[PDB]
Amino acid sequence: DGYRCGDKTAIKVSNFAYNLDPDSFKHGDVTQSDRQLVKTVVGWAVNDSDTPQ
Amino acid sequence: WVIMGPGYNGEIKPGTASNTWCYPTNPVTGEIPTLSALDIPDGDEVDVQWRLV
Repeated sequence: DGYRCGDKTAIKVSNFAYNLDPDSFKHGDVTQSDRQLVKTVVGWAVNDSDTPQ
Repeated sequence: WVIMGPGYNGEIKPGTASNTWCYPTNPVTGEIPTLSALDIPDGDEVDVQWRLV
């Protein structure tokens, strides 16, 4: 019953998404990967018969 | 048919009453009547404006 009863207001939502970055975040437990070599170097240090260290 | 007022949300329903709406079934002057005329004397354009005003 009532004036214009029926077709009453309704709720609508749009643009409903947001990739917000509020700065605070957590660091869980970590794990270490396998060690591997990068550039390396070898060599010789040599003097002579009479060349004090 | 019977016209209901504001208290009934303005609806019009079948039935009879005792307050009948009627209409004189005669054509009426549905326009603004004959625009007789206006005699303005000759003069400079702005002088004419003054006389009208």
